[PDB]
Amino acid sequence: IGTGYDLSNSVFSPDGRNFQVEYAVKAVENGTTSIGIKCNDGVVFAVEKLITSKLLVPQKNVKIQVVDRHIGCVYSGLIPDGRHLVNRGREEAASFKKLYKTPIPIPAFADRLGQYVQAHTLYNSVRPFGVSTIFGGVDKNGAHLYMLEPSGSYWGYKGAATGKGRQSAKAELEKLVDHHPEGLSAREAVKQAAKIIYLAHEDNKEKDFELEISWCSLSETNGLHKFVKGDLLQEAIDFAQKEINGD
Amino acid sequence: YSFSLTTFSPSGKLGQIDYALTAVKQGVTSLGIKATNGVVIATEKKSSSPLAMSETLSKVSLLTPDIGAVYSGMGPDYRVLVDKSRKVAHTSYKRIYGEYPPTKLLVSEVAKIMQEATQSGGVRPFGVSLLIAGHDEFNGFSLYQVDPSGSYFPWKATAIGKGSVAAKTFLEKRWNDELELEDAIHIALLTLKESVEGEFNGDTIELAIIGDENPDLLGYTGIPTDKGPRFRKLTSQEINDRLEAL
Amino acid sequence: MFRNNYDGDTVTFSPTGRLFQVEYALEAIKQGSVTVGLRSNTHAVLVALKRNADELSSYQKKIIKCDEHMGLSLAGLAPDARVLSNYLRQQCNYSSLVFNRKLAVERAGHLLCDKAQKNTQSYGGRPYGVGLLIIGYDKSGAHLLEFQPSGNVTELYGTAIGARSQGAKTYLERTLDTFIKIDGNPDELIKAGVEAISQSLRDESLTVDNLSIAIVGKDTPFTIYDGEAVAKYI
Amino acid sequence: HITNVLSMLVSKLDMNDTNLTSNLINGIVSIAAFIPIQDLTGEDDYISFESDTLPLVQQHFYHIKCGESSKTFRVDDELLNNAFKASTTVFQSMLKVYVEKIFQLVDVDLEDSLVTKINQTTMILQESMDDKIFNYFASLLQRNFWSNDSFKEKDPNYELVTIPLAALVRRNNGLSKELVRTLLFHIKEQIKRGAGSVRSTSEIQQRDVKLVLYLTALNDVLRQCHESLLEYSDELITFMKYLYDNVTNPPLDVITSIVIHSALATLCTTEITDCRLFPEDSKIPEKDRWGGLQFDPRRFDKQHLSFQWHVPSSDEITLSISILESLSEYCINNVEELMKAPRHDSEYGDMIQKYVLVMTHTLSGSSLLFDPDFNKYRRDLDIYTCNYYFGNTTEEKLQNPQYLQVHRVRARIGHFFHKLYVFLSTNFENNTNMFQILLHGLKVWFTDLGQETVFNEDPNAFIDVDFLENVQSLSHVNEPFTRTNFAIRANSLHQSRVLLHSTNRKASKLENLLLVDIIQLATSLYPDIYKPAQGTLVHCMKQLVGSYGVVIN
Amino acid sequence: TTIFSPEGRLYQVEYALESISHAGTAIGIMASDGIVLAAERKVTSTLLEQDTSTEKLYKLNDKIAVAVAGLTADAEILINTARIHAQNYLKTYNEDIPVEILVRRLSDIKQGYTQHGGLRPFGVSFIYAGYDDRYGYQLYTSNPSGNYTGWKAISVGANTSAAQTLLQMDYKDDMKVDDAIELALKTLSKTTDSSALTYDRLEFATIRKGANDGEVYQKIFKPQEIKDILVKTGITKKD
Amino acid sequence: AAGYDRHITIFSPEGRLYQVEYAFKATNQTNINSLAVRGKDCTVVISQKKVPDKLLDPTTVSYIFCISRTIGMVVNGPIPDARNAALRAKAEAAEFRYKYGYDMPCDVLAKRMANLSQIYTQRAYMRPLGVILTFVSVDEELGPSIYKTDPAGYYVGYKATATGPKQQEITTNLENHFKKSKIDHINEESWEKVVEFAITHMIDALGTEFSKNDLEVGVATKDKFFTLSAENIEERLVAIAEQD
Amino acid sequence: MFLTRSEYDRGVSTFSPEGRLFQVEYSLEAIKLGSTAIGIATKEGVVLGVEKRATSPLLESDSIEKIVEIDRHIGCAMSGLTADARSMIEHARTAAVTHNLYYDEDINVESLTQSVCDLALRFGEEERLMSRPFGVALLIAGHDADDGYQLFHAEPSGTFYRYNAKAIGSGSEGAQAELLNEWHSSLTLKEAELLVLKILKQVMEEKLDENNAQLSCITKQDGFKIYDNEKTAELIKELKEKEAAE
Repeated sequence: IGTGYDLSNSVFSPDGRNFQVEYAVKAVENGTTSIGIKCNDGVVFAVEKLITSKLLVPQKNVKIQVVDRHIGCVYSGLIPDGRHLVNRGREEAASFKKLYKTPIPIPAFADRLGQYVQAHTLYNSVRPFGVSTIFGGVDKNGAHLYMLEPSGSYWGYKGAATGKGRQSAKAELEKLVDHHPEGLSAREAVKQAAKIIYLAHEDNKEKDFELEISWCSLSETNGLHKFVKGDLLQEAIDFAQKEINGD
Repeated sequence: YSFSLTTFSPSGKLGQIDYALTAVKQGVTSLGIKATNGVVIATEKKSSSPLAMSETLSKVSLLTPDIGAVYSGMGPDYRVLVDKSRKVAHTSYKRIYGEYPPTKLLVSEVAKIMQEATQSGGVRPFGVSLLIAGHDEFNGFSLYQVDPSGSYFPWKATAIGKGSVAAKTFLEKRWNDELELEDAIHIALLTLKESVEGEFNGDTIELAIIGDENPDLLGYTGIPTDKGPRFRKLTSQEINDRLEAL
Repeated sequence: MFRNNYDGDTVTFSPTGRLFQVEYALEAIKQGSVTVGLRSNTHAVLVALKRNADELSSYQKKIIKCDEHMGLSLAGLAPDARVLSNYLRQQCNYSSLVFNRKLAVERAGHLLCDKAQKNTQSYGGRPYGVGLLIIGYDKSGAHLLEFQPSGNVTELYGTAIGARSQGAKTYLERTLDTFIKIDGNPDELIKAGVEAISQSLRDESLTVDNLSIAIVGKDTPFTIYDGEAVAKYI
Repeated sequence: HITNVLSMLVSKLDMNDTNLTSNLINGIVSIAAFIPIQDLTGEDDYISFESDTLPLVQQHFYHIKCGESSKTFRVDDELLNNAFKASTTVFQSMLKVYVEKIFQLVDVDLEDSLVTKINQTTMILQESMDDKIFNYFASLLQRNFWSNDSFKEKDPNYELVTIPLAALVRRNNGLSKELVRTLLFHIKEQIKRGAGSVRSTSEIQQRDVKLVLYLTALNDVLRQCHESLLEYSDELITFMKYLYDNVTNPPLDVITSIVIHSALATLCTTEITDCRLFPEDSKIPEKDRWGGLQFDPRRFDKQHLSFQWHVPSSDEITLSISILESLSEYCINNVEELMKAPRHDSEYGDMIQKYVLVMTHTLSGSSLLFDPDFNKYRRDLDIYTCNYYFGNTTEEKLQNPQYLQVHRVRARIGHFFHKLYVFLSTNFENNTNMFQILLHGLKVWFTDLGQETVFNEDPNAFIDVDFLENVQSLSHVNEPFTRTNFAIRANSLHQSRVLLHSTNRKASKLENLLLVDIIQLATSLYPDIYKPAQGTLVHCMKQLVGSYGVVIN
Repeated sequence: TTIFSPEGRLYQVEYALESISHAGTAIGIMASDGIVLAAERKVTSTLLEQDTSTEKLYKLNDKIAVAVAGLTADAEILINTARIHAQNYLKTYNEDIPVEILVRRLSDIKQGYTQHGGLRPFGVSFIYAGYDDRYGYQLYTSNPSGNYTGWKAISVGANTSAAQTLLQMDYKDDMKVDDAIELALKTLSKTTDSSALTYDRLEFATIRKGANDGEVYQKIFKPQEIKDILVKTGITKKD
Repeated sequence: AAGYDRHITIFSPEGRLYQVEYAFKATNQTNINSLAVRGKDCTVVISQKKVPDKLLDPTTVSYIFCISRTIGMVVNGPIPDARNAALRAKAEAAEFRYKYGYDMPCDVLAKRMANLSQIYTQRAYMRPLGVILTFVSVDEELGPSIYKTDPAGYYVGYKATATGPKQQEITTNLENHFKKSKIDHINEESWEKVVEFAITHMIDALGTEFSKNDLEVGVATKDKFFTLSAENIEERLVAIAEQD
Repeated sequence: MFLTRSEYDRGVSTFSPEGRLFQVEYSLEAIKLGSTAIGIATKEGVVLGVEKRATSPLLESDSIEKIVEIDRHIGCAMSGLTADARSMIEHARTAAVTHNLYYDEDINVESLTQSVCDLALRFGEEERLMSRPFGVALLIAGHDADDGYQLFHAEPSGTFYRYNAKAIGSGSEGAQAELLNEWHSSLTLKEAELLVLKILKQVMEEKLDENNAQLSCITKQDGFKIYDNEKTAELIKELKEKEAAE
C-alpha cells in the first residue's frame, strides 16, 4: 500500500533492486557529456565543458583528472562525488606504487575503484555515489578503458560515453568501431572524438562550450597520460567544424 | 533512543518471538525420545534438488561425545548455534574440569545465547527450536527442548516443526517409563514415517543415539578410564536394516 | 498541496537524481547579506555588507582570515561558517608544520570539497548552510574560489553571494575587463567591488559601519578594513 | 482524451509499486466499464490518431494549462468528430502492452485483492470489445501463453493468465477445442519429462510449475467450455484416466482431480454466457454510444438487454452423468484393489488419497444434479425456483431414469466412504492426511445437494457483482448501470435462488452411519483429525433435522 | 521503549505486570521459627519431565531461596547474578549475605532494564526467603518495576487477590512452621484454577532451624516429601 | 507496506524476512544461465556470456572467478555483488591455508561463506548479498566437487548444480541424464569430453547454438582451476560440430 | 482564527526551501515569554536589572537569583532560569577560572561569550554544528582591558550580538523601542540606573518598588555587584521626584 523501498539504501525493492542506485544514475544522466576513445596503443579522453558565465576562469576549471600518472579520468553527474572518487583513486595507485614498486595495472585500479563504490550500496548510513567515471591508461599489457557506475558495476570498453549527450555519442562510437574494426590510430581518435563531442552538443545549441582533450598513447606520449593542446587541438577543432558544417 | 526489538505488546506478549515460533513451526519435523538405557533424536532431510548430495547436510549434530542436537526451523540459524555450543562446552567446562559438561549445563548455555538475541536492538530472535539430548554420570540420560525465547524444558519425549502436534500425540500414546533404546528407535522411525514430506529410507532420514559407550569409536586403545563415545549417528545401512524390520 | 517525499534526509535521492536537502542548503546563501569577490592578475578582493538586528546592535562579522596568504567571506550560516574557517586554518597550520610550504588555494578548495561532500553523503547530520568566497595569492598568482556547500568549487575572476546578488553579479559581468587588468593600483580594484556591491543596495547606502573590505595579492598579505579604513572607499 | 489516458495508464503499470498498480487498475477498469473497446472509423482513409486526435488534445491541454476555461476553447464539430473517431483506432496496441504487463505480474508477490481486481479489469475489457478487437486480443492472449518466459518463481500467479483464457472461452465456445487439445499435449510432455514423479507434501516443486500451469489452465478453460465440451469429451475422459495413472504427488492430486469438477460443472450449471457492453456486433444503438447508455432511458430496453444463457442440454446432462459414473467407478475399483494387501509405504497412502480426492470432485460439479428431497420419495411450495434439470415437481423427477441413476451414484460413493472409514481406522489409525481427505469427502457429500458450496466463493471467470456495483453505483441515481452490470445482476439472481434453496432434510440410514463416523472422528485424540471433524460436524448438523439430539446422545 | 505515559507512568512496566499476572501462583509465609515457600505449576504436558530438580523454586545460597512468577528465561539471568553476588559477599566478608542486601540488589538491576530504551524490562516477580542474624527469618517480594517490600505472608503471580484475603484472615504472628505448611497448602487449594492440588503441580520448600543450635536448613522438597505433607495436611489425595 | 517488516531483516507475522526473499530476485538481474558438472577427475563450469553493446571488451566480462590454486566459482547476480563475494572467498581461503597448514576445502569455504550470509540474514542493519555462489574444485578428500551458497546462508553439496532464470530446464535435463546413467558423475577420463558434454546440455536446454565468444568454460582438475579462452571453447564447439 | 501551518515546521537538523532551521528559530521566540531582564552598557558601568515575580515567603531568595556573578568582572541576567541556565553559568564559571589559571589573566568577555556559545553548538557535551538550540537567553555583561564595558545577548543558537542596550522577557518590544529612542553615548551610570528603572516601571504592570525589582552593575573599580534593596529604594524615590519635577 506504500513505496518506502526507495527512501533508503540498504533495501531491495519487491523486484530485488536498490532504487537509490537507480536514482544515483539519474544524477549522471544530468551530467556533462564526456567520452573516452581506445586506440591501438592508448586512450583518448574528450569533454564538452559548458561555460555558464564569462567569469569562469580559463584553463583552470578542468573536467579531465590525471589519476596516478599512466591513467586518465573523466566523470559526469554530481561534481562533488567525482572529486571524492578521484581523490580515493589517487590514494589507491600511490599505495600500490610505494608497496609493489611498479605502476598499478589498470584492471587492478578498476577493481579497487569498483569495490569502494559498491561498499556505499551496502549500508543505510550512507548514499550511493551519484557519478559515473570513465578511466583508462597504458600499463604492461597496453591499453585499457573502463567505465564505472553508481552501482559499482564496471566493464572494459573500446569507447565509452556518459552524461547528457550519451545517446548521440554512443551511436557515433558504434559507427567508429564498425568502420575501424581493427581499431583507429591515436591521431584518428582525437579528430573523431572532437567530431563526436560537437555532434553531442547539438542537443543544447544555445549553451556555448569549450572542448578539452587528453592523450595516453604508447607512441605519441611514451605511454603517459597527457593533455591535447595547440595545433593538434586546432586540427581536431577544424575536423569537427568541417564535418558538422557538412555542406 | 527508541531502539529495542521484541518489546511487550499490551496483552503481555513479546510479539517478535511469537513470529519466531511461526518460523520454527514451518520446519521439517524433528523429535526425541528418552529410554531406560539410552536416548534417540531424529529428523528428515529435505532436498532443494535431487542433484543435491545430502551426505553434506547433516541435521543431527555432536555437541560433546555424550551430547547430541537436532533442530526445526531455519537451518542457517542452527549451523551458527551448534558451533557456539561446541565452543562453549570446551571453553567453559572441559578446560576447567577436564571432563565435558552435563546436558543441563550445556542447554542452559545454549538458551542464554538465544535469550540475548530476544533482549537486543539490532538482532532478530532465532528461527530455530533445538532438541538437545545426552548422558552424564549423576543425572543419567536426558532430553531437553530450547525455543527462540531462551526457555528450556526437560522432556521424556518431544517433537517440533510441521508434523509436531500429531508427533507429540503419538509420543504420548506410545511412551512408557520402561522403554529401551531399540524400542525408542522403533517409535522414532514410526513417528517420522508419518511426518515425512518426501521419500522414506536410510538416505532421507537422520537418526542419532546416546546409548552405551562405544570403545571402537574412541580410535585409540590402552586407556579403559576413557570409556568411548556414547553419541553415535546411525549409519544409512543400519537405518535401512531397521526399516526392513518395520 | 505539493509535498516532497525526498527532502527529509541528506542521504535520499529524488527520482530525478536531485539531493533536495543540498539544494535547500544553497537557498541558505540567499539568506545572508551581499558579499562580492573579484580579482585582477595580481590581487584578489572581498567587499561585504554587514547586517545588524537593531540600531543598538554591533554589525555581524563577514570576512575571516585563515593565513597570511588566504581568507574568506561568508554569506549563509555564521555559526556554521566558524566550522569551515576553523578547519581551513587548521589545514594552513598543518601545511606549514608537516610540509613546510603554505597551502596553495587550489589545494584549500579540494579540502573544503572533501569535508562538505562527507556531510552530504552520511546519515545523522545536515549539509553545510553556507557559501564561501575564498581569496588567495601563491606561486600560481591571484586566485578566487567560490565554494558552494553541495561539496563543489570553481575558479572565477569574480562573483557575488547573498540576497539580491544578481545585480552585483551582472555589474561584474558587464565590467570584467575593467577589473582583470588593474594590478599595481589596488584601490581601483577596491572601487570596482564597491560599485558592484552598490548595485545590490536598493537605495540602502554604504556607511562607515555597514561595509568591510579585504585584499590579498603579491607582497601585501591578507588584510581587513573597518571604520575610517573603509571611509576613503565609500 | 480518454483512449490517450487509457494507453498512458496501461503503459505505466508497475511490478514494484503494488499501490500505484492498484490505482492505475481502478482507472483502467473505470475506463473499460463505460467505453466500447471498438473502432468507430467509417472507412475514412484520411483519419489517424497521430494526425487528428493527438494534435487537438495538445491544443486543448495547452489552452486549459495557459489559464483559460474550456468554455473559451473553440473547434469545429467536424474536427471534434474526426479527433474522436481517430481516438478509437488506438486500441490494439494498448492491448498488446496490457497482455505483456499481465505476464510480468504473474511473477510478482501480489495480494489476493489486487490479483482479483486484475482479473476483474481483464474480463471487463474483454466484455467491452467488439468481435474485431476481441478476436485480436484472444489470439494475443493465447500466443503469449504458449510463448511466455513468465512462470519462474516458487509460487506463480497462475490465475492472472488462466482466468483470462477461461473468459475467452466463455465468450467464444469455438476457441476451446484447440486450446484444450494443445494444453493436454503440453501436460503429457511435462509428465514424460518427469514432473510430479518426485514426492513432496505441502509444496509444489519448481520442476512441476509448468505442469501446474497447464492443469490450472485446463481446469479454468474446462469450467467455461459449456457445450463445446461435447466435441472432445471422449478424449478428455481417456486423458483424465492417464493423468490419474501417471502422477502421484499429493499436492498435484488436488489439482488433477479438480479437472473433473470443472468438466462436470459446465454441463449441468445454468449461468450467463453474455456480459457484453453491446451485443452480437449487431444491435440498434448508433455508434454515438461512447458512454455505456448509463444515463439514457433505453439502457433498460429489452432489445439492449437480450442476454444469452447456458441452459443445460439433454446431450450435456447425458455426458455429465456418463463422466460421473465412469470416473467414480474407476476410483472405487482402484481403492478396493489397494484394500487387499495394505502397505505402510508413503506411496500407498498417496495413491489412496488420489482416488478418494477424485471421488470428492466427481460429487462437486455434478452437485447441481443431486436433490435434497430424494430420500422422501421411495404442496411443498419452494418459493425460490432454482433452475433444476429434471423439473420442480416430484412427478417430473421420478419419471426420468437419469434422476434415479444420479442418486444411485451419490449413495454408492457414500457407502464407499463408510467402507473406507473402517479400513483406515483399522489399519492406519495414526495417519492424519487420509482422514483429512476423508473428512473433506464427507463434508462435500453432506453439503453439496442441488448447489455448490465449495468452489462458490473462490475467484472464477465471471465478473464480480460487488465490484461492478462499486464502479457503476451513484447515490440518489436509479440503476446507473451498463449491460455488463445488468447481465451479472441477472446471473447473481439465479445464483441466489440456487444457494437459497433449502438442503435441510431427514436422514436415510446412510447419513446416520456417516454422521456417527463424523462424531467418532470429532472425538479422536489427534488435533489434525478432531479439528476438521468438529467443523464437518457443525456443517452436517445444519443439513439434518434433529441432528443435535443424535450428537448429544 | 521506556517513555512515560502522560500520567507519569511507564507503559512497558505495566505490560510486563500484565504478563506476570498470568504466570502461575506462588505463596510465602513467615512462621516464628521458619519460612515456607509454595508454588503452583501448570503441568498441561504429560511428557514434560516432572521430577526435574527446579522450575519455580531456586536456591540463591545456603540460607536463601526464591519463588518465581514470570518468564523462567528472564528469572534465571537474575538468579545467577544473585548467586554470584552472594558468593562474592561471602568471599569478601567471610559471612553469609544478609537477605535485604541481596533482595534489593536484584531490585536495582530490574529498575535499570526499565530506564534505558534499548532494554525491555524483566517479566519476573520474586518472593524471596531466608535467615540471617541481623533480622531473623525474612520474607520479601520484588516485581518488574524494581519495587520491593517486606511481608509476613504474600502471594505473587496469578490469583494474588484471593490469596491475600485467605492469608489475612488465618495468619497469626505466633504460628509455627508446621502451621505455615498447613496454611500455604490450604491457601493454594482455596485459590487453584486446577480441580485439586497434587504433588507434581506443587513446588514446595522450607527454611527451618532443626535440632542443632548453629543450623538453618533449606529443604527444597522432592516429590515424595511433598506427598507426605499433602497426606498429613488433609489435602490428602490418598488411596 | 507493513512498516519495518518489509524494509529490514526482521520476522513478519508469517515469519518471512523480506530482505532475503527480495535478494533472491536480485540474482536473476544478469539474465545469465550457468551450468556445473562433475567428471571422474575434474569439475567443469559453463556460463552464458552476454555482450550486447559493440563497445564492450568481452575479455572484461566474466562471471567465473579463480578463488585459489584448486578452487573456483561462478556467480549468479550483479557483478558488483559477485566481485565483493569473490574477494571475501579469496581472503578466507588464504587465511585458512595459513592457520591450518593445508589447502581450504570447497566444503569449508562454502560453509564459511554461508555463515557470513547468516549474519546479514539476522542483523537488521545488514542486507543479504544479491548473489548465488557456485564453488567447484578437485578436493583430495572428495575428488571433483560442487558446492552452492545463497543469500539466506543455506549451502549444500551437489553433483550438477546450476543457477539462472532458465535453470529449471537445464536442471530437469540433468536429472533425466543422472536418472538413466545412474552414476553420480559423467564417466569421461579427460576434461575435454566433460566440457563438450556440458556445452551439449546447455545447447539442448536453452534452445540456441553458441559461438566461441557467446560461451564460457571452467576446468577444475587436481592442482589447477583455470578458465578457457574463446579458441579453447571453439576446439570443443568444433568437436561437437564434428560429432553432429 | 485561520490555520497557517507549513510542512517544514518541526524539522530537526533540516532546512526549509529557504534554508530556515525551525527548531532554533522557534527557540529564539522565547525571548518574549520570560520575566523582563534589561541591560544598559555605558563608559562608566553595565547596568543589569530583572523584574522579580513575588515568591512564596518560604522560598529563600538565593534559589532564584536571575542576576549572577560569573567572575568579579562578568555577570549574567536571565529572563528565565532553568537547569541549563545554571549549566551555562557554571560552564562560564569553570571556563573563567580555568582561563585565569592557564593564561594568568582575566577572561575577555567576548571570549567567555563565545565559550558559552560553543557549549550551545555542542548541545552540552561528530561535528559541532548549529542545528538544535540549548538553554535560554543570557545577557552577559562584563569589563576587560581590550574591549571595555560589553553587553552580549547570548542566544540558544550559539550566536550573539554585542548590544548597547537590550531587553528580553515580556517587555521586549515596548522596552527596546524606548531604549533605542532614548540611549546616549553620554549616559552616566546614575542616568543608566534611572533609565533601567523608568523602563522597568513601564513594563511591570505593578507599582515599582524594592521588592518587585532588582538592579546590579558591573563596574571595573568595584567589580560586579547586585544592589541592596535600600539602594534600589532610594533610586526609585529619585525617579518619583524626577518625573514630579516636570
